[PDB]
Amino acid sequence: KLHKEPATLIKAIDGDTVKLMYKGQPMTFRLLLVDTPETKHPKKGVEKYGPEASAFTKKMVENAKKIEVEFDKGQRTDKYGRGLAYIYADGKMVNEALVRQGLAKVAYVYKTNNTHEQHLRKSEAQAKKEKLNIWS
Ligand SMILES: Cc1cn([C@H]2C[C@H](OP(=O)(O)O)[C@@H](COP(=O)(O)O)O2)c(=O)[nH]c1=O
Ligand SMILES: [Ca+2]
Repeated sequence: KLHKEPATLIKAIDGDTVKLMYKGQPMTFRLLLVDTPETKHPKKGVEKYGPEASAFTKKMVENAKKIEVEFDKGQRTDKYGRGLAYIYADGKMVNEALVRQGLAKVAYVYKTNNTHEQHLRKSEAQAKKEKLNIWS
């Protein structure tokens, strides 16, 4: 069973990457199961909805009273040293919030870390059906 642990915001980087203080050390976290449009890499450049996704996440984590991280059951870091988790702002999952708004797509689904896969896929279908942002 998964469990939530407290963390403290340091800085929001983009739609799906945030820096937090976790168990007293600064770490970069990458949200599990989603992909927000790129705003940094020279390849593909600044994708559409990139800025918007960034703005969404920033606002959500910066306005929260409490931030929590919840690791899945498999690896806890990616090849770049980033923590892989579901992040909550006042008990609301940022990962899901993004999908529900059409600011991210369900992606990077690894069999070892996919506990909330179905939950996110349901939210994505709803955003598609409402033709929001990315799906417009
Ligand atoms: C979400 C996630 C991404 N990644 C890796 C795959 C991609 O690698 P490559 O960069 O080598 O393509 C990259 C996607 O993250 P970004 O969307 O931040 O770029 O991070 C994982 O390894 N596991 C994960 O759970
Ligand atoms: Ca991304």
